[PDB]
Amino acid sequence: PGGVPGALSNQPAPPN
Amino acid sequence: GVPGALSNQPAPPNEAPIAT
Amino acid sequence: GVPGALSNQPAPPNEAPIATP
Amino acid sequence: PGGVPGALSNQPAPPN
Amino acid sequence: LNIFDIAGSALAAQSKRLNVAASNLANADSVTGPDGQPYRAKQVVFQVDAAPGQATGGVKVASVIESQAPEKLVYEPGNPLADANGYVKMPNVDVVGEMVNTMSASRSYQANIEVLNTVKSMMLKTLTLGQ
Amino acid sequence: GAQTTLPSGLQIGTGVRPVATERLHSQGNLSQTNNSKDVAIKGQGFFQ
Amino acid sequence: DHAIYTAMGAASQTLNQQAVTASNLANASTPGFRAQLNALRAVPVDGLSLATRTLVTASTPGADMTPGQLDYTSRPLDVALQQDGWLVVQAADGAEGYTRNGNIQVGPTGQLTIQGHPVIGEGGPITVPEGSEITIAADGTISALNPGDPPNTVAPVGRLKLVKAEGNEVQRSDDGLFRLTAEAQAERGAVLAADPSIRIMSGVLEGSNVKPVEAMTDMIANARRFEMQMKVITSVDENEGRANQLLSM
Repeated sequence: PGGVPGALSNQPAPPN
Repeated sequence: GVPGALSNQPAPPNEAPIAT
Repeated sequence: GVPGALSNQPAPPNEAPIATP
Repeated sequence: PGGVPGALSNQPAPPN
Repeated sequence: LNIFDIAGSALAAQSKRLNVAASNLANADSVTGPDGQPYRAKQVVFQVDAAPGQATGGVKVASVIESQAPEKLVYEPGNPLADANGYVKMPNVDVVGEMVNTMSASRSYQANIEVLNTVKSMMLKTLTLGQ
Repeated sequence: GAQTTLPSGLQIGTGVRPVATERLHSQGNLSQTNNSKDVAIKGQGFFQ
Repeated sequence: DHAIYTAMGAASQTLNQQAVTASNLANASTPGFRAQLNALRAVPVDGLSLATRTLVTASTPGADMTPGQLDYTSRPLDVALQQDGWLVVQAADGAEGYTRNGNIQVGPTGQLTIQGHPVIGEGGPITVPEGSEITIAADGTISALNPGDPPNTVAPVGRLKLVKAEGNEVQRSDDGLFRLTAEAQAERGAVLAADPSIRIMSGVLEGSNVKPVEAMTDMIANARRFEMQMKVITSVDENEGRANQLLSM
């Protein structure tokens, strides 16, 4: 459901 | 509707793609 | 009259032109 | 009918 | 009790304006978006939100618009994004304007916070009436 | 704007860009080299 | 609360002036460049009660039209004009324009172009015979001699269209080519007649008129003004922060 809170989920990432 | 109103249907998921 | 009084009329629009019309 | 707040409406621009 | 709605709308509107200012500051030097178009600066539109007919009320953000201000042109012909004359469209973000917007939005945010605190205290004290 | 007073308007420039670097095709001086294989062109011409 | 905007405007417009100044200094070596003059104008807010708010806005009242120091390059196509003279060149949109850059180049087929703009004479754009030496007289008379032809065949070809127009009557276009203003167009016609009283020197190229003393003083003044406005802004912000405490009952 959720994921890493904060830094790792609030940056532009390549699709995967 | 209004940005802060109440609806019964979940908001569609938001994704940010690098390129379209 | 005095700034901060009560009047029944809205203030005129605040226009500030750059050149004389 | 208020317009844009802040920067855009506080810059001298010619009327249109 | 309507004052809670009014001040909450004010807080939401100022948060939106602050977010738009932060977005403008972040991408002042940005070149391209996900597509090939440049970053057009954003501005919120404030309106008076009076759902009933009593003229006045809180503030609401009707829309987010892209300023029609002209796009800055930089001469970079080796960039694939350049047009026929070799110019690239860089955003027209007003740095000083956006910093001033940040600070002014912060101050209005605090003023609305103080209003909410005061009226919450008054509404708590009115329940004591004669008891 | 619509015109005693200074004109209005603000036309900001964008910067400088080199357009073309030119060579001045004027005949140079002659230097003497006694070897029989060097020749010098007297005027507007190039060797192929 | 709005006094934090007034100062802000000044600061912002300060940056604008800086840009203009940079645009001048980037063109210190550009031939036939006319430095743009910058001027802040104050606009008062017309409203009820005291008008204790007067903002600034930057503007560019035309260009500085003092001719620059000449560059003596031994090229007969290079021309320098008498003060308040302009060469007429066809612009991009098939219309006339005025320039001071006298670096004339010859195309492969003999068209005279300045910075890719075909020069216009008394009969229109000039057609020079294929690969010929060009000599321009002191009034604009063009003599062509296919190098190697009898030197008594120095036949004239045409005459340049030299235009007299002061700096008040001319405005710059976005392509860098000067044109007539609307008032000057109404008072002096659309296309200006060639003035035979303008003297043109061949073999010299005119440089820019960017005065470095003015640029340095402008930078110093702009920096100081920016620091003053940022300070006003800090004072106003701190005052409002202290004043917001008045709402706590």
